Amino acid sequence: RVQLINTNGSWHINRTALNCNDSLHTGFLAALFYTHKFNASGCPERMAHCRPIDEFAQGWGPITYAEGHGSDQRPYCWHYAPRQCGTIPASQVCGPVYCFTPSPVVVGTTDRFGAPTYTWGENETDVLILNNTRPPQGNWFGCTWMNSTGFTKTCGGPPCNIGGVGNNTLTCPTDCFRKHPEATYTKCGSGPWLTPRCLVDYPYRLWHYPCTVNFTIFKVRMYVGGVEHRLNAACNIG
Amino acid sequence: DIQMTQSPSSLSASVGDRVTITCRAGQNINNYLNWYQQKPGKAPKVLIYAASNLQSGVPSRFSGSGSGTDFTLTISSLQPEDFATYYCQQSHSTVRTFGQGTKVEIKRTVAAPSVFIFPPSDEQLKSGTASVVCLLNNFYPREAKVQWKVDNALQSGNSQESVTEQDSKDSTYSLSSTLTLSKADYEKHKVYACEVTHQGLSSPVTKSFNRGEC
Amino acid sequence: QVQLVQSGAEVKKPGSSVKVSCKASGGTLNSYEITWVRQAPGQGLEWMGGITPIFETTYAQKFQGRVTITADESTSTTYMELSSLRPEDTAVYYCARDGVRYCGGGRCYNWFDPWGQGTLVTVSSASTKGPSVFPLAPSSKSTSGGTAALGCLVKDYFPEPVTVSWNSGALTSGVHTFPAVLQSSGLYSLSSVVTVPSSSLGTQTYICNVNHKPSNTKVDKRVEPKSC
Ligand SMILES: *[C@@H]1O[C@H](CO)[C@@H](O[C@@H]2O[C@H](CO)[C@@H](O[C@@H]3O[C@H](CO)[C@@H](O)[C@H](O)[C@@H]3O)[C@H](O)[C@H]2NC(C)=O)[C@H](O)[C@H]1NC(C)=O
Ligand SMILES: *[C@@H]1O[C@H](CO)[C@@H](O[C@@H]2O[C@H](CO)[C@@H](O[C@@H]3O[C@H](CO)[C@@H](O)[C@H](O)[C@@H]3O)[C@H](O)[C@H]2NC(C)=O)[C@H](O)[C@H]1NC(C)=O
Ligand SMILES: *[C@@H]1O[C@H](CO)[C@@H](O[C@@H]2O[C@H](CO)[C@@H](O)[C@H](O)[C@H]2NC(C)=O)[C@H](O)[C@H]1NC(C)=O
Ligand SMILES: *[C@@H]1O[C@H](CO)[C@@H](O)[C@H](O)[C@H]1NC(C)=O
Ligand SMILES: *[C@@H]1O[C@H](CO)[C@@H](O)[C@H](O)[C@H]1NC(C)=O
Ligand SMILES: *[C@@H]1O[C@H](CO)[C@@H](O)[C@H](O)[C@H]1NC(C)=O
Ligand SMILES: *[C@@H]1O[C@H](CO)[C@@H](O)[C@H](O)[C@H]1NC(C)=O
Ligand SMILES: *[C@@H]1O[C@H](CO)[C@@H](O)[C@H](O)[C@H]1NC(C)=O
Ligand SMILES: [Br-]
Ligand SMILES: [Br-]
Ligand SMILES: [Br-]
Ligand SMILES: [Br-]
Ligand SMILES: [Br-]
Ligand SMILES: [Br-]
Ligand SMILES: [Br-]
Repeated sequence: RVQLINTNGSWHINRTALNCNDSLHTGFLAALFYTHKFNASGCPERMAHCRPIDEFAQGWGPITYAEGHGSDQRPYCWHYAPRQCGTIPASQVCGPVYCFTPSPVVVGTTDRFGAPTYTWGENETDVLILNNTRPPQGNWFGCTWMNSTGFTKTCGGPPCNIGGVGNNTLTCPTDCFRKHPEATYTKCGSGPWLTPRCLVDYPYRLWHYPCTVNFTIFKVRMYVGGVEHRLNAACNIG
Repeated sequence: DIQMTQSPSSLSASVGDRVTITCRAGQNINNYLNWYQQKPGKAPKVLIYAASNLQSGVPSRFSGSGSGTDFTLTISSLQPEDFATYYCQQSHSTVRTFGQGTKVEIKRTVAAPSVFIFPPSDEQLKSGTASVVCLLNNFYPREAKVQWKVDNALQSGNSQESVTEQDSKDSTYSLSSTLTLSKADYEKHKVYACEVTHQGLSSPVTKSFNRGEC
Repeated sequence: QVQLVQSGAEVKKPGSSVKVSCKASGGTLNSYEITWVRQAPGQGLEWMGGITPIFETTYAQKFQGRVTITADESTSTTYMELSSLRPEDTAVYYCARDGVRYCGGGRCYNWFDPWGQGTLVTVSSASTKGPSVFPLAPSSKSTSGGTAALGCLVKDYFPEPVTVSWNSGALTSGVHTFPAVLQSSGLYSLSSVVTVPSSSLGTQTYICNVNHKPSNTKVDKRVEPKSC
């Protein structure tokens, strides 16, 4: 973070995929170097698209998992259901990839057989092996990165089916025990969103979720099948 | 600061030809080099970034190459709408430096100027100053020598030349040559002549009027 | 989607100073990588200096001490101030965005996009003055075939620029409006000529409309053939 570009012109972490291309004039790439200069005046409109959890219908019955893959949009909303993580090629990734255990961890670039590689993802065969199963058995709940053209991509889970289907159904990818008493994070968490109003704080949150510069940072406590987790969440309360 | 040298300064090329513009950097700048195109009367727009990457919307005819100190810009097959001045610019230092620029022009068949001379208007003669305008319409190439004679005396110092950019359709130029004398001197002499020498003229063409006749 | 809008043109006497503003809006930063470059008439590009989003300035070798670049994030306006103006600083001053826009091979690259519309700054002793518009009347000495040439002499004005239309805009084809030439007097001058059907001389009226906003001058000069 000290000097994002080292003395030799290159990005300071060479295990980071750095294939960025700001061809749509969104200025997401300048925000990479000046992230506290983010212009927040569009946030009230972008965040108005997300509905609070109390707007959602009560769930019931036993909980199953999400294999539908419906045309969902807007990963910046907490209720976004993602698809399960797989391997993604470095050619489409711009910046560090963080996965959430719920605690944040970075997945450097590797070759297809998992050996580490160190060329900022310029090889067309470099990948980021993000395949996830939910811990304690697995590794992490979900991941979040930025693609070349500047869109927040995210994966993980799969999310949960809490009962009902249609207009106002909540496919829970976080702790939704408000709507289903078994919809805990460990059962249903699929990434950084710890509650409908908290996401995990990590060094690039403000770049991947810039309309959360707003949020207050709370020390929170997560229990994942025994192993106690003490991590920082950025929550929207006021 | 890093000195960028461009080569050449001016270039005339036929349509469909291939044009090679060199930029040489003072020191190693790796590939931190952009190419701007500038049409006259408008701001420059980038066409190639990072030595060799074609900006969006730019025809594949343009192409950049080179790393370190020697950089070239290549237009494979020149087109009528590629007329402009082209600038290279290093982005290796925070203090940005430009090249001297390469203006490119459409070569075409030699064309001869039509020469017209206008005596000064009666209104301007009333003001005390007299301007004689000699006009060369629609010629190529640009090089043209205009020489005013007044009562067979060769003028010097009292005339100013102005030339248009290439014409969009026919690629020709037009020039004006304005000779400026005081009313007292203009009313003194009789024969105002404008002698034009141009490659497309077999002889130097001379346009002449006698003061006071219409 | 960001837009840079520079201030209007400026006329300054030698020795004084000018402050060109460049306001950015409609983007994803509150302050931008703002860079400055000028270009004298007919001349090449000259880089002057830039300022980072966190307001760190860099300047070129030949302008330091003379140029100062400031910012104001409330209006997202960048300012460029050049002092000890000389005749040779007559130029069009551009501001542009020099932000990062491509990263590859572990390196990231900046270039100028978008650009502002420009600011003309003239540095002379002259004082604002409107043009004298004289006809260049058609004659036998300007016919050549079925055509005939006529025009307007636009003389002794300052500063730039002038616009010149014909028949209020109804005549646009076959027009050559020559680039202005700075006269020794310090006043500019150009000529605007048009070619027309010679069989229209005497029945079709030709008027050139010369406008010079710096002096609130609008001239309509009738161009009629020499009749004697
Ligand atoms: C970076 O992420 C964005 C958003 O995920 C990517 O844009 C998306 O690209 C896909 C694949 O082309 C688009 O889906 C396709 O749309 C076309 C119609 O345009 C349709 O005919 C296809 O059947 C398919 O559904 C998707 O619409 C598009 N979404 C957005 C918001 O632009 C972008 O491609 C990614 N860039 C890179 C370099 O990976
Ligand atoms: C950054 O993104 C831009 C825009 O998406 C990339 O530009 C694209 O570059 C490809 C290179 O092959 C162009 O393909 C070419 O298409 C033309 C037809 O116009 C064809 O004649 C060529 O043989 C080639 O197939 C593509 O047109 C171009 N897209 C646009 C709309 O500009 C750019 O490559 C990306 N930058 C980097 C360094 O990856
Ligand atoms: C910060 O973002 C806001 C929201 O997009 C921008 O506000 C818009 O600006 C454009 C251009 O000035 C106007 O036409 C819109 O009407 C504005 N809309 C709103 C929501 O007010 C603002 O310009 C951006 N600011 C900066 C510093 O670039
Ligand atoms: C420094 O940059 C040069 C030029 O790109 C490169 O050859 C060299 O390998 C780099 N230094 C390192 C990290 O070895
Ligand atoms: C970059 O990779 C090289 C070679 O694998 C390694 O020596 C270097 O330490 C890496 N970058 C940093 C700053 O650690
Ligand atoms: C964040 O901004 C949103 C949209 O303007 C608003 O709904 C929310 O209350 C803000 N968060 C705070 C101040 O806690
Ligand atoms: C990981 O995901 C990739 C891409 O979907 C897939 O090819 C690979 O088989 C997966 N590996 C495991 C062990 O899940
Ligand atoms: C790309 O990866 C392959 C296989 O790991 C390797 O042999 C090759 O040298 C790499 N090339 C580059 C450009 O790093
Ligand atoms: Br932009
Ligand atoms: Br910052
Ligand atoms: Br698979
Ligand atoms: Br967001
Ligand atoms: Br040098
Ligand atoms: Br320069
Ligand atoms: Br910027």
